[PDB]
Amino acid sequence: MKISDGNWLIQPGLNLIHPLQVFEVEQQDNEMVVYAAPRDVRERTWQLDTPLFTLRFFSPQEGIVGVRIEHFQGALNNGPHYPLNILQDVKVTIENTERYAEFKSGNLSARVSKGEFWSLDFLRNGERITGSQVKNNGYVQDTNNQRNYMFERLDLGVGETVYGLGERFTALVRNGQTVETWNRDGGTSTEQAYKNIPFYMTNRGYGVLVNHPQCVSFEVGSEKVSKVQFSVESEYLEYFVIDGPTPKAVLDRYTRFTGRPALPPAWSFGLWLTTSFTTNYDEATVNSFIDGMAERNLPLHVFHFDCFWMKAFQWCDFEWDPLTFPDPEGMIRRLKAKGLKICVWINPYIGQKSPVFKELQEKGYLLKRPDGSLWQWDKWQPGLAIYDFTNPDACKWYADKLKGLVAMGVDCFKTDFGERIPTDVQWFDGSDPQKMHNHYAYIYNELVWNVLKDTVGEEEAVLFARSASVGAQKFPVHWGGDCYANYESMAESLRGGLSIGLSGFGFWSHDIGGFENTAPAHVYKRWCAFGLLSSHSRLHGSKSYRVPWAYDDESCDVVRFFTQLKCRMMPYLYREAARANARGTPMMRAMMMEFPDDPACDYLDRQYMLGDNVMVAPVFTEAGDVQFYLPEGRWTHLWHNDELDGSRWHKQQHGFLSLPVYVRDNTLLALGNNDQRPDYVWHEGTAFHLFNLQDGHEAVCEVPAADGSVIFTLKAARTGNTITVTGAGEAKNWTLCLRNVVKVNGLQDGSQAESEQGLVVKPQGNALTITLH
Amino acid sequence: MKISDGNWLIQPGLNLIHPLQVFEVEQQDNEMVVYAAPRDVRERTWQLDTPLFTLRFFSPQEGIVGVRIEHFQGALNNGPHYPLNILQDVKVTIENTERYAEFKSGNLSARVSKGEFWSLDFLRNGERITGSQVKNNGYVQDTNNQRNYMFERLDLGVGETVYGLGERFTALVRNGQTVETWNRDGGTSTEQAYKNIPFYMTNRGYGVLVNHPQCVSFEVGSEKVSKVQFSVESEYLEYFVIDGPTPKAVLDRYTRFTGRPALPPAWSFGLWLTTSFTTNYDEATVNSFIDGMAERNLPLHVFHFDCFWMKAFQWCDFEWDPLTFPDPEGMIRRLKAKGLKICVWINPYIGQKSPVFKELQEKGYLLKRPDGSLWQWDKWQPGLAIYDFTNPDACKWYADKLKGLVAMGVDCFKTDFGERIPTDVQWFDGSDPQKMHNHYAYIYNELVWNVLKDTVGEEEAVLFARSASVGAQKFPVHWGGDCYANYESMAESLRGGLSIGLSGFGFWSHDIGGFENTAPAHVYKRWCAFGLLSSHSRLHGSKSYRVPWAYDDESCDVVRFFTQLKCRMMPYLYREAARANARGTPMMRAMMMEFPDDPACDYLDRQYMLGDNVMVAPVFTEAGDVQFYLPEGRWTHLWHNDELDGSRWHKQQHGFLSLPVYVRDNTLLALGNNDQRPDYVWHEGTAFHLFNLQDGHEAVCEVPAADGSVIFTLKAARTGNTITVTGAGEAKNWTLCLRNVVKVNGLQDGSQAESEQGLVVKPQGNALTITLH
Amino acid sequence: MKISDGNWLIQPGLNLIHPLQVFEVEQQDNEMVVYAAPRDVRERTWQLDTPLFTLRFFSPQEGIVGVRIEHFQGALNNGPHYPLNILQDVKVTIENTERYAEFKSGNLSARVSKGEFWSLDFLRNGERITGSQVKNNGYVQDTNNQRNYMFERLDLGVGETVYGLGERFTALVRNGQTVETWNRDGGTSTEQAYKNIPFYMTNRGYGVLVNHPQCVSFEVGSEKVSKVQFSVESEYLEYFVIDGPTPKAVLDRYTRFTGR
Ligand SMILES: *[C@@H]1O[C@H](F)[C@@H](O)[C@H](O)[C@H]1O
Repeated sequence: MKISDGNWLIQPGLNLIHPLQVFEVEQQDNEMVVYAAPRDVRERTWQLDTPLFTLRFFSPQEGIVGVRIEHFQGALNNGPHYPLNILQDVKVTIENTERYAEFKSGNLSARVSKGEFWSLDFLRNGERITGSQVKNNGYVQDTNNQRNYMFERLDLGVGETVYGLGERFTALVRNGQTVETWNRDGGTSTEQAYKNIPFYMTNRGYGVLVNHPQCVSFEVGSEKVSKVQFSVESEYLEYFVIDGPTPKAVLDRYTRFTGRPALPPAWSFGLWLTTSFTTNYDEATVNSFIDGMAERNLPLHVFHFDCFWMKAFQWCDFEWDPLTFPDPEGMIRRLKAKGLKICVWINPYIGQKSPVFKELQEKGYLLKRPDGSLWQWDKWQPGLAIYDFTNPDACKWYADKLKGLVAMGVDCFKTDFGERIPTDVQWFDGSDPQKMHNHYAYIYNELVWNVLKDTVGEEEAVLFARSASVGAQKFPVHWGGDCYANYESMAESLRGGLSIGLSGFGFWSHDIGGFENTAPAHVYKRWCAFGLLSSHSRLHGSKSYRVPWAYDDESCDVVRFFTQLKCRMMPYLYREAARANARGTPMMRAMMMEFPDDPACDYLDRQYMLGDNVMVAPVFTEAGDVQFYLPEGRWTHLWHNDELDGSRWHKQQHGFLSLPVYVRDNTLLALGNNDQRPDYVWHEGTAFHLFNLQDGHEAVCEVPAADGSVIFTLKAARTGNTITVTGAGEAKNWTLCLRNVVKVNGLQDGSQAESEQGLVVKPQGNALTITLH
Repeated sequence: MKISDGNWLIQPGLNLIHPLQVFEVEQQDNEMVVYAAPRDVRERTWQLDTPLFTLRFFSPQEGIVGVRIEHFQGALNNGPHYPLNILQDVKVTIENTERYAEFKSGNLSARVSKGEFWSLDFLRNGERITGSQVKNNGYVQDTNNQRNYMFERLDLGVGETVYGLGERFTALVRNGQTVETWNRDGGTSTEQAYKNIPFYMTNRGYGVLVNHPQCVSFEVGSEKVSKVQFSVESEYLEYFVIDGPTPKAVLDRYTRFTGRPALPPAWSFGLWLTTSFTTNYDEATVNSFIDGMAERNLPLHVFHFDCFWMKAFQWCDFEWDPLTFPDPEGMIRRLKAKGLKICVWINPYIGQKSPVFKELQEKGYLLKRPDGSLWQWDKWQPGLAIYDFTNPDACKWYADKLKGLVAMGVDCFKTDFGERIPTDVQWFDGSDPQKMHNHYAYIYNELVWNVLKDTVGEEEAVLFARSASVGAQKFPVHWGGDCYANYESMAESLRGGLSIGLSGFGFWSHDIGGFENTAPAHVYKRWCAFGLLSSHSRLHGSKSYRVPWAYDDESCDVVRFFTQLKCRMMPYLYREAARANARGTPMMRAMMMEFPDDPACDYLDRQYMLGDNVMVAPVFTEAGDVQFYLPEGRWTHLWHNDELDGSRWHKQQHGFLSLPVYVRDNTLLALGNNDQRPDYVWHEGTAFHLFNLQDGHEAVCEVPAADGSVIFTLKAARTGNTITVTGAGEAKNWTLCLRNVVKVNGLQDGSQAESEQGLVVKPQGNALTITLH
Repeated sequence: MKISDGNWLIQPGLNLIHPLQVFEVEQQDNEMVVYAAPRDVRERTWQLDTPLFTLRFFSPQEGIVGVRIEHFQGALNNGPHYPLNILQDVKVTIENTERYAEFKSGNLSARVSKGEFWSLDFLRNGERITGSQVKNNGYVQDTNNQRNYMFERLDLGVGETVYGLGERFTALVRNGQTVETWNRDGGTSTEQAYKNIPFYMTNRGYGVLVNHPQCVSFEVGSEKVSKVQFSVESEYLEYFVIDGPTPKAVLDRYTRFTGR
């Protein structure tokens, strides 16, 4: 929202008042309160007839500093409120002195300057990482529309860049843009988003969550170029500064605070296939696709039934279209017998044509307007109504239907929609419509998740969700929505995936091949590599099927190659997934996140890091040309084994069976002995691979159990020409390949054997040391 | 302006119609007219009751394709219109086939697809650099405000970045932001700008000029992330695609098309001096100020009389304050004799308090509202009126006043202000107020410029302009405006300077230390280096007294050091300036411009190239820490002589007398034998410096004459271990230094001598040849 | 109420949507439901993001066919309602073929044409006495006052004359006049009336009652010269076609239906 009109003026009709001077500092328990006047009040003749801002500083978690700035406390302030994890006994330090008032949690502190020259500085071990200058926060009275806002402007230093604010499709670095945290169904090609999160972080080691579920309006370097301005229509503004000093540290605190990404079941990492959106389909169609996959040796693990599994115009009354699917449970058991997992489409709305509608209306389970009538419109479905999830009985009714599908063999759900929630309505529990808009995504997803958690069990729960709100990262794997089948759209989609990881979400997916339009073969090919090298992979389309043979023969080879490669990577991949669930580190990571101190990584959005050790750069050209940057070190292509010197840009050309996939040096990777499924005993038959272990370093590898815990650890430290190898845990018949190492000098406790990738060592007893030539 | 509401909807109240099918193509001389319908009109029954767009393709210059799409031609469409150089005899090819219609100029062509699939594509030798997809242009009928717009959306490909749109201070790469081309006096810390230009260019080698003086609203990847949208309130939209393929080539065509940067006289390159804004002074005060500089051996060449050479509140009636300056011409001619040039402040407004105000009013030389009363207000001045430059007699009155000053000894003027032009007025010539807003800046500066042309001569002409419009780049050296005294603001300022060069402007100046605020010594020192390593530099402010030693003695050395340096660099500097004049290549170049193929240079804004051969990276920290990227090659620090390897980022620490100033390998640089003044016989005593001439390469150095032409060329070609040195033209007592070259095997036609920077050779026979060791 | 602006245009600020194609027919006991889309929805790609009308045919009395066209069913729709005599056991015939969907009570039937050419027809012994042509019924969304209406236009043949609509003092034959069924105290010399009845009959032996107590706006050959148009501010429209074949027979049924 524009407040200023250039450096010298203010927008017409706005009256601003700012806290310009500290009047009094009070300590209440472990919280610090600061009273600030809009003017000089050192004279008692001025200590009256004036507004007074109440700034409260507190800490909900170590390293997190909460700032609450209030105007009037008499406001109603109804919920819902974000699902924050708030501790009341965090150890903090409050020092109120002559010149300053400082609140401190861990290494992060908020310091207010007393005296004439007001100032609010956020410090990390004494140094200022950001803050608010005088007159850059306060209250706004909009005379034009009778609305009142609170606002803040946190500084940005030279070269400081901003990231996050949910899954957004605009340029990766927020600087220069306006963003409104407001869930909208606007595709993947605009400034709109299905997943808004009022949280941002910078390449300076800290982030900030503006604690308001209603629309927050950010001007990221868009009004005042060197600052991040945010405003909300409220009588108070509350935000949390979250300390790093690294992007992963920020996310770790952020997710501990708002919610840890759950760990999805191993099978969910397999290949997903869909009937597609408005294409035709019945059981025969299903089996045709499945037999088609098996026939061409294309591993497939999850099959998804989209919208038309239900009668048109009756969408989400949960009843199978009898004409297209005469025997639902029969058809599902046969697919499962094949070792496949099943997911069906659902959403939180309901068309009037459904016979269930009248029942729901009679019971008051649908969202009503103030006058008591039903809220309805004709978008998506004719006479569409919304399930009122603030209504206990409506929740149970919805959930009972979902349990009916599960008891039928269904293993998970695709939670589509949930963003276009109206405000001209009256919720059953009286919540504030402006806050229910964004938060609805959370309530919807939380409801479905718990049905899974109470049936299939939490270990087995996973969803495919299109919308979200703070805290929704707890119900894993969200997908980038409705993209188009072209390179530009594939790129924009990658920016969104990267962005959402920068917002606390650990698992992301996208429609391989694009949703709208039918992609030419080469595009489909490139997208397939990108898709399989993502935490979650799904072949899904709008008006055309996504089966590889719908494009060409080589497409089938591309799909098989990458699907196999992914299943062979699960020992590594599933460990990087346990990290998302432990520290909120997302599987797909922006380069700036993994290499925070490298200045060349700031604007990189066409490449990413998949887990801690491998850099993947999708190809966005027909010819196969691709440019990517590599951080310091000597990287090694994952299967071509060629090497590249880091800390510079590289240009290559790859055919459809390749793309840059480079492994960091000093890495010990664990590849599995199964390229047909993602879920299998990873610590048996394991094949370790050591990449450029330097003199003086130690590469560590942890192999996980199906539950994510480390069942076996393997370390390789190199002192001189001697590299010692030790393992701890449970592992059977494993191997250790010294990448690009032709011959060895000696080998204690182990038999060796050449390989095209390098010497392969077999462990004999305990010591398995090797001497380099 | 927001047109769409996400991928699937349109903004409420907006009715859209687009050209969706070609109906007929026609050729009229060297122009192609395409009639497009908003629907299928193949049947005669639908060839009625429907709108019909008329698209016209033409070419004003080789390589430039103009596109004019219009709805109703009945509108008034009054001037002013940009000062475009339009040729009517440009060789073009027009092809009208069954499948396509194509218009071509140079290697660029416009192609419209006939049939069911409408498509507008711009091609460079058959390859698509950009275009407009079906429904991404057309007419907008705003039902909410009765306003009608025309809009276009030109595609951006993967990794494509946009630059330009005037002197702006937001992030350098426009992707993700919206910009309105409307002059405003909004300072240098926000999205507003004093100098707006509806011209942008990309890293794909092409640019586009939206030919509308009124306000053009750009959504650069902000509405449709993969497209640059632009709209204007009009019944027609006309834009020009300008071909490169390199950034420098686009600017070459753009400046040939809208105007070439004039070549500023050599003296204007010296250090400019101004005694703040609010200082109290008279003649004795001025001299005692100049002497202070001379007394500390701080060379000065231009002195600027700001605001107060006139009586307060009477600003710009051209009357010297009678009390403060009893004898104007006497003081100027005395200052002149001290080896100085005189510049004075002026602006296009006039205060009520001035005696002249009534005269102008009774003569009708001031801007009037429709009712005939004078337009007035109280910002900056009380009852401030505006000179009506569309009035032939008012222009003459103002012009004569300037000639009066010039005849008094004034050499140049600072044309301040000119941005806040009201639209609820009625110009003398009846121009369209909406278009006069931006164009006023052009008229204003053009009038002034021509006064100098007609008095001191075109070669002596120069200004310090704050506002600008398309075509204003012909009135050289535009000034960066009022900037704050901190590092973030020093950076915002560099971004603006880079941006203006990327908009057709060849010369940019800024104030050392800033305008507002009180800057700490270190900030002042860092800015001094950055300011002298610019095309035009000025010591100035607004509050503090303009004395370097008021800070500390170091501030004085810094100013002396970099002022001497710039003067020595004039043989190199004035040559590059001739380039701005001939090819529209700016002296201060963004990296992306000099190294268009290096993917590491896309987002670099904290460094720049000063001329073809030298990279300067200002220091933005107190401690002196600085990180900068170096392109391919072995770079050498201009005076520290140290070397660095390219294609990578470097971290260094510098004291106040230094900063990263690196010279390119394979470069022959010419240094002057005078470090006191900028204007001197550069081709005498010249000091050439050869930097890492590689085997099989050649280094050329063109030493310019006063008028900018090359008076002496020196080439050094290396064949093996034999570098041949040949010269052509007029030169005397010159020398050649082999940087980092101590011992050399042999030498022909010349003697040698050792140096700290490397061997120094002296010619005699020109058959001068060196043979390495 | 004026909906059209001549044959070719629509009144400003009005957005219309009409049932143009049958999408599904369903018999519910002695009642027939017809779902019609406002556009071609034969392809699954168009079976979303579109309004959908629900027409229900029924019979409260022998020889009377009730027609209820609905948009949103979420409206409050509070009482009171007319004192209608509604029987639940009227003997009717419902035949849903591939070409038509027909509901019959007594010698009167309502027939909807499936396929590309939508048409709602009322037949007496298989012959057309009146009916609604494509785009002559539907929903009106008034943007000028944010009000929404449902409307219908029942055909009038050559020489067909309309009567009734209460105790009115204008020309006996309604053809050519607009009449609002809203009780007013306006004397006996104007278009106003003390006793308004949203019931009309013709010299063709059939009558129709618009089942709406609120104000019903009738344009009897005043907007569309060959049709009797009636609109009401509601999310649903419900009228009853009453078979004669003689005026006295129509009244017999009408009074047996509303009161003797
Ligand atoms: C929700 O809408 C459609 F139903 C589905 O096909 C799509 O993948 C998702 O965006």
